[PDB]
Parts: sequence; C-alpha cells; structure tokens
Amino acid sequence: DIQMTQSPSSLSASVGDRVTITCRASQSISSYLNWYQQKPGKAPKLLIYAASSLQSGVPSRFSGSGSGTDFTLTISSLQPEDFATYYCQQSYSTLALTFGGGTKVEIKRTVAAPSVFIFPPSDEQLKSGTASVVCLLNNFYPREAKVQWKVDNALQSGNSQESVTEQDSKDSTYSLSSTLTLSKADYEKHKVYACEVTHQGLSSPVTKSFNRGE
Amino acid sequence: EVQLVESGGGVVQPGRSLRLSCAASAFTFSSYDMHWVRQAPGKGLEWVAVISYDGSNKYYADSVKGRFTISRDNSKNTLYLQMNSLRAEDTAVYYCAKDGGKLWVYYFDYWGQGTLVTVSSASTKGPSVFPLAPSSGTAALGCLVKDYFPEPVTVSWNSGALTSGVHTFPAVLQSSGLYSLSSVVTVPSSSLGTQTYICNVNHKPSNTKVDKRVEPKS
Amino acid sequence: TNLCPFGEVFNATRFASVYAWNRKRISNCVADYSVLYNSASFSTFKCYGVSPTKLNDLCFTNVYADSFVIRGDEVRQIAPGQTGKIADYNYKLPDDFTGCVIAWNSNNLDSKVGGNYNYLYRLFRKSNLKPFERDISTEIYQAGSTPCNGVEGFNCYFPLQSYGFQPTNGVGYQPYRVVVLSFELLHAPATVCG
Ligand SMILES: *[C@@H]1O[C@H](CO)[C@@H](O)[C@H](O)[C@H]1NC(C)=O
Repeated sequence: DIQMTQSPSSLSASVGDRVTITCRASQSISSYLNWYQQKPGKAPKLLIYAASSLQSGVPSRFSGSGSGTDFTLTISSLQPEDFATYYCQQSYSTLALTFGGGTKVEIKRTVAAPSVFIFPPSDEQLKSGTASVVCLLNNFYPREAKVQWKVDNALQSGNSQESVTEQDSKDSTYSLSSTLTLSKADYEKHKVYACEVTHQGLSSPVTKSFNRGE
Repeated sequence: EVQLVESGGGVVQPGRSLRLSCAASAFTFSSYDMHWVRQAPGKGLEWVAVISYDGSNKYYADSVKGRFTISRDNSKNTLYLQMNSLRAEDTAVYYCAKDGGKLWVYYFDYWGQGTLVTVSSASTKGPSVFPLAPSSGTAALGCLVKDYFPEPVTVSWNSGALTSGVHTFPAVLQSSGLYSLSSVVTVPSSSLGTQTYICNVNHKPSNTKVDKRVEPKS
Repeated sequence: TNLCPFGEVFNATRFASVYAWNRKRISNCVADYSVLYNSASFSTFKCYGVSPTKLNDLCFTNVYADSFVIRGDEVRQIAPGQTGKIADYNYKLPDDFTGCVIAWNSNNLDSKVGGNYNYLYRLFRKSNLKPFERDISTEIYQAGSTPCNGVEGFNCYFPLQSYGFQPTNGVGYQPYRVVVLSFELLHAPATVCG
C-alpha cells in the first residue's frame, strides 16, 4: 500500500513565524495530496486540496505546494488560532485512502522540568486485592518524556499504562500519569518501587522510589 | 452552512453489531458521494467506506471488507453504516464526510463532529475511588477512579472550589474491559493539615456519586 | 442501444496470456458501468487517478480494456510503481496511470485435473517493458557469455514459462482473470460517455 510519512513529527514555533510542514509519499501521486487540520477533541477541518487549492472559507495565509512525492504546506504568518495537528492525506490510491502521521504545531515555549511524584497503593485498595503505583510527571515540555518502572532494580515493561493531558491553556505544559497495576501477591514479593524519569529538560535522569510498608 | 450529525455510537461486545447514522442538512445530500472515516483513541485518521450519491456503488477498505456495510436514505437525508462482527481494532470515533466532487478523485469537504464506538464486553460498573496521599517545595495529591464502565466520569475537587493546579487525565481502557482514571492536584506543602481536600466523583451511567477524603500518609 | 461491449471482455469464454495481453478499444458507445457495481463477484478492485462513483458522469475520448490472466501472488503487481516478473516483463502500467484494475479468481474455469498449462508468462528479458508494451518474441534468452544462435542449452533458455494451475493449488497460485481499464482524454471529440 501507500504510506504517507509526515515530518517533522512535532515542531515548535511562535506566532508570526513562517511555518512549513513536509509530507512525503512512498510512491508517486500526481497532485492528489490534501492537507487537513484538527484541534484537540474537535473534528478535522479541510484546509488544502489538489495540493495547492485553498478551500473556501480558509485564511489566505495557508498555502500548499509540491508535486509527485514531496509536498509542502506553508503558513506565511502563524496565528494563535492555528495551533493544532495538521495531517496530510493522499488520494491517488482512490479505494485505498491513506493518511499521514500528522504534525502537531505546539506553542513553542521554554523547556519545563517535570515535577515527579510517586504514590504507593492505598490500603483501601490493598483490601480489595489489586495494587496501583502512580507516577505523576507534572508541568513539563515537550511531551516527549520517558517513564521507566523499576522493581528491585528490575526494569518493568507491559505492567503499566500512561495517560497524558493536552497542552495546558495557562502555561502550555503537559502532564503524565503512569499507573503500574498488579495483584497483591506480586506486590509483597518485591520491596523497592521506583519511577525513573528522563526528559529533555533534565541534566540527568531523576528517580523517585519508596520501600514497601516503611 | 453545512451540517453533519453522527449518532448511534456506544459500547459493544466483540463480534456484536452496531448501527451508526449520519444526518446531513443544508445541501443536496443525494447529489454527493459520502464517506465514513474513523480515528482510534490516540491514533490518526483511517478511511473506512464510501457510497455513491445514488447509493448504487459501495466501496470499502481491506481492513473492514466483508464486515461493514454502508447505505443511505436520500429521502430522509441520512447515511447509514452497519458495523457487523466488530473487533477490538474497530474502537474509534467515526465521522461522516461530504466529498465535494470538484476533482477526479476523492477529497473530504466538511466533517461532522463524530460519534464514539468502543469494543468491549463489560456491563455497567460503579467506579472505585481511592486516595493518593502526599508526603514531605510544594506537594501533590489526588484520587484514583479505577474499575468503572462506561465513560465518562466527572471529577471535581472540594465540590468545585479547587480549580487551579488540578489535572484530570484521560481514562485508559485496561485489559479487564473497565476504565482507570487518575486525577491529581498540586498544593503548597504548608497547607496540608488545615485545608481539607475531598474529591467528588460522579458516574451517571452507573448512577454513583462518591466523595473521598484525601489526607497524608501517617 | 449502442452500449459499450464490456460483456464480451469480462464474460469472454477464454482469455489470453499476460505476455500476450489482449487489448480491446472502447469508442462510440454509451459506457454503462453498472456491471462493475452490481457484480460483487470481484476479489480485487483498485482504481488510480480516477474514482468509480464519479465515472458514470464523465466522458472520454477513448477507453482501453486490457485482459489477461495471472496468479494471485502477482495481482498486487498490476498497479503503478510495482516491480516483479509480471510488472517488468509482461505487463507494466505507467506511474501516472489513470484507470481501474479488476481481478477475480477463475480457479473454476482456468484449471484442469492434469494442470492447465495453456497460460504462459515471460521469464527472461534483456530490459524492462515500457508502459503498455506487448512483447511476444520467442527469442532464446542469452544468460551467459556464449551467444545463443536460436538454440537452447547452457545459459540459453526459452523465455516463456507455463503456469501450473491445478484445482488443489494454493490461493496464491490459483488463476486470476485481470481486466485493466485505462481512460484517455485528448484534444479531440469524446465518444465514450457515462
Ligand atoms: C456476465 O455474465 C453474468 C452471469 O454469468 C451476468 O450477470 C452479467 O450481466 C454478464 N455481463 C454483462 C455485461 O451482461
């Protein structure tokens, strides 16, 4: 099939900057590349079709270009209402419509160091039988932050699942909540529960740990 | 002024069937090819199905071929999508979209707001709310709303009084088929014994209201 | 009355080999595409450059209906930008191809208990085919330094190989009938309309 590689995966720009997003196709499409926009939670909205055709009701600051495989979407002067995720979608494979990965345009801000807090399972939960260890990364930027679970200095993968909030309306920072879920028997079998955190704003990895029942 | 309204979405067991319906308004619905497009939670858009303006041609992608069906009622100005033999991969938000017909190919002119479709096999369950106590430069605490179904659950702090510094994370569908959600709030490390923090959780689908006290570990 | 003769292309009693792909020309006839819509007996149906719904209301100067037969593992090679034996040596479509590819399993018709070998395909060729090229020469392929003077032997092989089509063959090796419609629009009157 046809794969649409959209780059960069995520870029940081301020208002008024000349923003450019590249979309490349696995094979050749004549000019049947379309550009869409989607705000968080809202539905997608059409911006460009036929690779440089502006849709009715769209600001003129958006412009498409490119033919063949390499296509470009340009915002001459960025505006506050333009911070969203932009997708590129090919159509040449008519009955095999494929979309790109998208390029979320974030409010470029300074690098924010996450605040890391580790919460042990509650005694009321331990009565039920399950145990949850909650690792909270607060107010950081960008969202690219690695959360690693260590139990007795043993790396853990597949036991937990993360959840991230959209970019904040006040300081444009993200938050993440990793929930390490396990049974009671697997909880007493180990003593040390840590949460290693790696972020672009950290000069070195930070670990928040606690010993069970101390 | 073109409006598309999706409906019929819900939660359904694997292998069951569901019926989505799109209502078009303020344009000649019977003179345009119509499209369905779904987006999985956290993933991107994926094309699903297309039906002709006259409802004589029906095309689908390989991932759902022989499994979904797309029809339309021009008299009622509606677009139907019957989803038979639903799998876990089908969990997504589904939108109906107008074509436009300005080119030799397909492009999507206007989008509806979409309807959610989740594929799991659990009955309605009341959430279990647990505290997340802080310890000893500010501090942070919270509540854990675990083992509930279906979405959503409304979470507030101090009955809506505590607004700044509160973060309610999106729910995650754990392997059990239920939902787990985390809410937290960061407060100064000083006001930890005087100020009382209670999280108010409400699950209307299960009709469950719970107020949980959150106090530091002792 | 003057409906385009798509019936004798799809419902043809017998088909041709991929290297000797048959071509029919459609001109001066109303194009009723309702036979592709109603017939749900089609396995693969992929159009490039154009859409099928917005095709019954669009004219063309000429249409070409190419017909041949391959195995299922090669049907994916019937498309722009594809490589392989079929794509490179028997039937190639241009990168800017504008048309539709249809393919359906013909294991019930193009198979014999002793193996149906009447359908062939080119195995060797000194260069890749150009778009819409038909090569039917039976010249002995020279694979080694010793030239072949029309004789076979050491590094001198017959360029055509016959398919092995049996009822018990795997789906990837079962026979598939392929119809390729290509539309052209020039600065001339259009005789084919929907
Ligand atoms: C080809 O034959 C089938 C039945 O085998 C028939 O339904 C179809 O209409 C025929 N094609 C045409 C163009 O008439």
